[PDB]
Amino acid sequence: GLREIRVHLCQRSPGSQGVRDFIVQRYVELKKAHPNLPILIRECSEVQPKLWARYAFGQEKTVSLNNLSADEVTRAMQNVLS
Amino acid sequence: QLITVDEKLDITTLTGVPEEHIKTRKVRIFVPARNNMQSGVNNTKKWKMEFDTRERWENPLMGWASTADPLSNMVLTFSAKEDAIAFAEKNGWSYDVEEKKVPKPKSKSYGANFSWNKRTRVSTK
Amino acid sequence: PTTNPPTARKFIWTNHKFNVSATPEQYVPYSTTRKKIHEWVPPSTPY
Amino acid sequence: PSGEERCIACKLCEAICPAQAITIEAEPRADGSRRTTRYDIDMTKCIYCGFCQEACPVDAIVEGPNFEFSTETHEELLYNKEKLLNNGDKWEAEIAANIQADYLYR
Amino acid sequence: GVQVSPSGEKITHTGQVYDEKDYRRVRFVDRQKEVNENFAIDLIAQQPVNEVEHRIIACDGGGGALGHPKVYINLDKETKTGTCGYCGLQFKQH
Amino acid sequence: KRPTVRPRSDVTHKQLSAFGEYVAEILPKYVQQVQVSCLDELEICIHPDGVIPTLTFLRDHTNAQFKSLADLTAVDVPTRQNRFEIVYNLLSLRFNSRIRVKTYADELTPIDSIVSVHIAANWYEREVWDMFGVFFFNHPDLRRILTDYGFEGHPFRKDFPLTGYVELRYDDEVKRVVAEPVELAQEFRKFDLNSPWEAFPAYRQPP
Amino acid sequence: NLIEVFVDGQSVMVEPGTTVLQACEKVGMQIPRFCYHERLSVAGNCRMCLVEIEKAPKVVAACAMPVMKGWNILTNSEKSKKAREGVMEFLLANHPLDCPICDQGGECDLQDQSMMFGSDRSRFLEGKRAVEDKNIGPLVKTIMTRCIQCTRCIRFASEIAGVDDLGTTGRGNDMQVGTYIEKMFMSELSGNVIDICPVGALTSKPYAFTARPWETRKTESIDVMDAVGSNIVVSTRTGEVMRILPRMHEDINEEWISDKTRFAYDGLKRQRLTEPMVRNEKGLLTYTSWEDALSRVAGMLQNFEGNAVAAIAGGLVDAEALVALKDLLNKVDSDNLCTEEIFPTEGAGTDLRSNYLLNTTIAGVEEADVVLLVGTNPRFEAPLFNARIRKSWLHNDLKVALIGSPVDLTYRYDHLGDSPKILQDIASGRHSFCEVLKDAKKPMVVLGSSALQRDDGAAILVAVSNMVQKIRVTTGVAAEWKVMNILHRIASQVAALDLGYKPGVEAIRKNPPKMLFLLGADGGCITRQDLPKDCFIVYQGHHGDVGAPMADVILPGAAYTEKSATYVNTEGRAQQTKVAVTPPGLAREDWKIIRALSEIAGITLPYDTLDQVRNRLEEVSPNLVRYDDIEETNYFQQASELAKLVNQEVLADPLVPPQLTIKDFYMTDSISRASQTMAKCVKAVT
Amino acid sequence: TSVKPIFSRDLNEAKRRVRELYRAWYREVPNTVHLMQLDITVKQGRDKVREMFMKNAHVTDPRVVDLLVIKGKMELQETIKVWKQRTHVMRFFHETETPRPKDFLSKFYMGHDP
Amino acid sequence: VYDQVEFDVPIGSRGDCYDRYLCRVEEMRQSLRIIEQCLNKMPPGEIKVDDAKVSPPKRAEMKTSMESLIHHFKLYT
Ligand code: SF4
Ligand code: SF4
Ligand code: SF4
Ligand code: SF4
Ligand code: FES
Ligand SMILES: [Zn+2]
Repeated sequence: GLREIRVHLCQRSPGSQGVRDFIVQRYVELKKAHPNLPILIRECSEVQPKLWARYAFGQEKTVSLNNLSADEVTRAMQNVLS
Repeated sequence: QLITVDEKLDITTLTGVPEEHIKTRKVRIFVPARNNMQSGVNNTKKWKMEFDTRERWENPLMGWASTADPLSNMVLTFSAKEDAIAFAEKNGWSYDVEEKKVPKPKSKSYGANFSWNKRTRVSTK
Repeated sequence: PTTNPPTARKFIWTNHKFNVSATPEQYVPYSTTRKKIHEWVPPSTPY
Repeated sequence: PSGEERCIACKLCEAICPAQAITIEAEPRADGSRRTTRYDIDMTKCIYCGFCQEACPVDAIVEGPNFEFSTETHEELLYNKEKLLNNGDKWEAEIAANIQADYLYR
Repeated sequence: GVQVSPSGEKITHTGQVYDEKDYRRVRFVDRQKEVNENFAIDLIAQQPVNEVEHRIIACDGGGGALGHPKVYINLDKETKTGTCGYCGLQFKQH
Repeated sequence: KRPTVRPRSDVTHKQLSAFGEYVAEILPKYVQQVQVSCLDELEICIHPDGVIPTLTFLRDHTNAQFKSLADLTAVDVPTRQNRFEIVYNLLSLRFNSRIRVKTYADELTPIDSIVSVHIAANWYEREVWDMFGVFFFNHPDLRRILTDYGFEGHPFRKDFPLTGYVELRYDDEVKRVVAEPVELAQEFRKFDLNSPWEAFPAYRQPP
Repeated sequence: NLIEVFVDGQSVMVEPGTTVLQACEKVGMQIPRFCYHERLSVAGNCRMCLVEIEKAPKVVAACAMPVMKGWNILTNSEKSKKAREGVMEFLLANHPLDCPICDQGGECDLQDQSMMFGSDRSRFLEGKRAVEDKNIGPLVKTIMTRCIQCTRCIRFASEIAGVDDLGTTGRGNDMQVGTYIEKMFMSELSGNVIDICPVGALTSKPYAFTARPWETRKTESIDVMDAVGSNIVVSTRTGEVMRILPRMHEDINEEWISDKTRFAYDGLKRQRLTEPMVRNEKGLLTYTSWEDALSRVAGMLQNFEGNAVAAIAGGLVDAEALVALKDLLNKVDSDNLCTEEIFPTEGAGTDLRSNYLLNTTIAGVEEADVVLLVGTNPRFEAPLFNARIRKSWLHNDLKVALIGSPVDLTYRYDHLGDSPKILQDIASGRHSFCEVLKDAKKPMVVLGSSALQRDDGAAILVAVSNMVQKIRVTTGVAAEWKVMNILHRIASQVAALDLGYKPGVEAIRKNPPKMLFLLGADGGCITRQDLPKDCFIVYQGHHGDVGAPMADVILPGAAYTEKSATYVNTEGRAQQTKVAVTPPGLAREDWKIIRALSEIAGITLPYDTLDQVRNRLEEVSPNLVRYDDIEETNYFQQASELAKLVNQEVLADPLVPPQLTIKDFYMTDSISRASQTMAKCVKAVT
Repeated sequence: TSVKPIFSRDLNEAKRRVRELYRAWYREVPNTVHLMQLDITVKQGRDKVREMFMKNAHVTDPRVVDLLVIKGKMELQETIKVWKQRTHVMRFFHETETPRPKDFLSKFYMGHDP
Repeated sequence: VYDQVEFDVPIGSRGDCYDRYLCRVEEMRQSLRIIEQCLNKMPPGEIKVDDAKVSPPKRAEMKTSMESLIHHFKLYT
């Protein structure tokens, strides 16, 4: 049972290019489809683009999105939303 | 003769302090901002090392203020952040910095006070 | 004093006192100040 | 002579006492004036130097002649404001003349 | 003059009191609590209000020397007096 | 002339400068930062790898005869790699003069001793090793002299605080005289005194 | 464009419209000062800034003179030192001998400048002068036989606070400085003339007679009274706070802070909390120890779970407590973490830092060209923002406009009205302000959460985003510039919204829970009647007026002087305090409290140390350990497109910020409710 | 990196000296608890010895090791040539000190240390 | 001023405690040979150099004037 999603990225950096693309591309779709969910973007500087999701009982998963593109972003998002 | 050792220096043993007073002590490397009351700038020249504070209670007998820690009043001077950091990481403490807050430059066109179109025009003299 | 008496002033101890080492009128230390930090005086009624 | 104290919490005695003996805590006074609430000394630390009666611009505190105040415990020597006031109201019949003689030299 | 609290402890000249529940008042047992009876506030209130003609007046504190440094006071405010910070005395204008 | 100022003469500031040039051209090695103070004194900074040569020279060479080691001392400045400054204040009689030798050093960088020449150092070096932490080779007896025989640390540094870490007291439970950690009664007041407004515009330091 | 100088031989490159003094600063040599303060106008009253100018005989005043190419300056020369000697002889001719009494005893610029640059005695065998003293307020104790007549107060007032009541009355030695009547100079910024008057003429009444500087151990911290981030110097004495001072941050507070944050240091001594206070059988509150309290609460938590556990946070609480509570209720499988504040969230909500912040650095308000305010009284909430606006409107020929009641401000402006329908009117472009904006560049639109705290908040926010799209298509700007701006008041709010909370109480009104953790929430937005009767509530805070009397268990935490916690202003800045004192009695730090609670309830976290918790923050949200570094964002266009989907619309009744009488400026949080000084401020206002 | 050595060149020579010193202390302790009329057991003494050795086992630098060796040798001189007394020698065991509670809850309930 | 007055230095040839003792006594005597002249030539004048940034001033001025009071304050904090 999923509970919350958050993304960490690094604006103005290569490793974050695919993530920024996905966000300017389709995030709108996710957030209009299921808007009763926490989806939190956070962009620092000098970090490893990653994704932290959290299930009901507190356990949580961390995955990477470094050197990736919108397709991989979408597919990882799906695999974790599952 | 000489050596090829690229290890980071640590003399916490020779120093002579216990684990408690070496580890749990968070050091702060800063520059003492001016006492706004004054307008003096021969204090914001150095780089000072201080420690975090600790228990500071009141004696029951008379009312003085005591301390369990000796270091509370150990303030050290330096002329450079790099050297201060070297000393700190050498003695083994955990250092945290407070970077330099420097003033800006400004253009004080005095005559502007007595202007015609502007809003700076003061009503006093 | 009979030819150089002092200044005739009040608020001066008239009856001098011998040393007060261990007598029951000796001296002790204390604080001359109030309480720095006040506190909360909870109420006296259940809800 | 009007009964009023002389200390006004100028703290010179504290900032000059080589031993850091003195402890002061000042406050206002309900009548508006400025005064103390805590002027404590530790006569175990006081080296009996003279700096406090040199600095006090009002001659309030004056290290005096009495040298017979030996005791039997280490708490009859942490004098406070009231003990000092009593010692003043006691010995003031001598310090006046002593100073009236000595001040010119200084 | 001194007053007293419920528990008999001589109130100081600055409101210091050990309430009934404080354990720091054993040192008094079989002993006494040193206090001065002459309260500066009353001893200065009793004093007379000085009167002068020169609106501004210089105060030293008694002796030429031996008192508080020369402070000059104004007295044009006829609503009330003019006090001297060091000595507590108070002057009034004629 | 003015009453409240000493006379800044020329004889000394010239003679000692000549002697500084002398020693410099004699020991272009084992030397750096010679200087004369504004108050008639000579300082000579040197690498620690030339201490004994310099001292032997100054003790023996007729023109110096710096015989009596009036003092040996240390100083600690932590804003540099080589943080300790070892100091020798020397005196010569024939020429009625004094001199100051300096050499930098560091914890974890011992020094060469001089006991072969000035036996006075046999104890100043013990002092140094006890207090600061600077070590000396070729020294027969090197042990804590001032502090306790179990004391640990290096107090005269600028980090080992004033009060120290441990206090003492007797505890009838064991009848000994044990050492416990410092829990003072009054706190060491530290008065902020350094006033900003610059008084000496000649010893300034620009950014 | 550059210009050259040769000081003491030493060379320098500067700009035109410059000053001798700024040049000597560039070099390092500090020049004396009595009538100069970089954050003020200029004058030549004091006449201590004098120097010598080689190749020209006459001296000048380095506070006004602009440097001419080729000048050799001479600071420590004969004529200069003689000028200073004479000038200080003059000043000290009459400055009475109140140095001891003078609370500005060890910080007196004049003391120091006499000891150093002046002389060693006075050739004045004559009489002095004095002057009547004025009542000016219950904060600023006025002695006025010490004013050297520098005019700092006058200029500071007439420029920053727009007061225009102070001034000089007379000529000659008989001159005075102060209103001609017994008026009161009370204002949100009254309380900096203290720091500005170099002498002890305008002293602070509370601090006065209490202590002196050198005794103190000046620690450094920040403010929480507002969400600005005012760097502060907290002065201690024998283990106690004695005074608060500003600390120079050239962006946020710029050597100026608020009456509230500098005189609410007393509220940390009254109505405090020092022991675990638990209900009794009757219902009274008895003292007891952490053993009892935490055993109780954990034995109950081990039984309660789901969504019947609810955490509320107020203001003045720290990101550490927030994150620990988040992780704990997570490991317990609950999500009702909310704040006593409201923040309309429909649409996007709390998902993009481009929202719920100041996309535009407060600094950029100096470079902006038109400003719009949406129902806010920044004069009372976050004033320093108002002071940046003041200096902007003063210098860079600004244009400001507002929506809201007719408010008592320092400047004048254009008043649109009191109905947000004006916003859609603009978005269409049927209002002169529309053309004004479409003409002028780099506009700015700020909106205070004091309105979002209303009911029809998300709809007005949507209309605002619409207006923003319109303005952006009208004029030429990029996301490198920004337009929209949100301005909160509470501090913890932004840290919570970044940790992903439920900013409201809708969750509570929906699911009446059993266990209620609440922190620092002396806001009383909730009580017993809005819940079942068999509840169990735990107030973890540091002041009791509202939340505690309705409590089953009461725990003490600490205040903003005693916990090395982070905090965040309304522009993503991350400022950490530094533990300046240790708290009273039994009270402990919040995250320690919560880690202990977890260890008892068998939910042990991996958090044994503040540093481990800092790493936890680095995981959860990265920009909360980036100390003193902002993190821009640009996805607001996406957020606005998203909000555009929503069709909710506003009401018709007008809007108001609930602080109009300066009275309301005080008595916001526990501290300003408690302080026995704010009472005097209010009773003097009225 | 390129630095100057002290009394040695590598951890291995440092350690041979260290082992010599261990031998000294091990062969010494009995003389101490027999001259100064102590109470503790020879085994407890040797335990303290090996503990004071193990508590410097995060070391790499031969210079550090050698300075520690020098100080140990000084102390051994001090002891065998009896200057330290019962007190000077039992000042190690913290015999009048409650073991600093490492239980986070202990620290919580007792004081302020994190 | 030790360059002004006369005082003969004693020395010993052997280097024994006896010679040292005798040196100490002879210095005891030459010290009086000095004190005589110190007395018979002590001039009038001041005691503390009149540079009030270094040595505190007299109390009468400390009380009447101002700059002297400031210097008093600074010297003593
Ligand atoms: S006489 Fe005693 S109390 Fe006074 S300054 Fe000297 S040491 Fe301090
Ligand atoms: S110097 Fe005199 S007046 Fe000043 S604080 Fe001390 S006792 Fe009081
Ligand atoms: S401002 Fe205060 S300290 Fe400075 S000269 Fe005036 S009275 Fe003295
Ligand atoms: S009151 Fe203070 S700030 Fe105002 S003119 Fe006088 S000295 Fe300057
Ligand atoms: S600073 Fe130039 S006259 Fe005041
Ligand atoms: Zn008077």
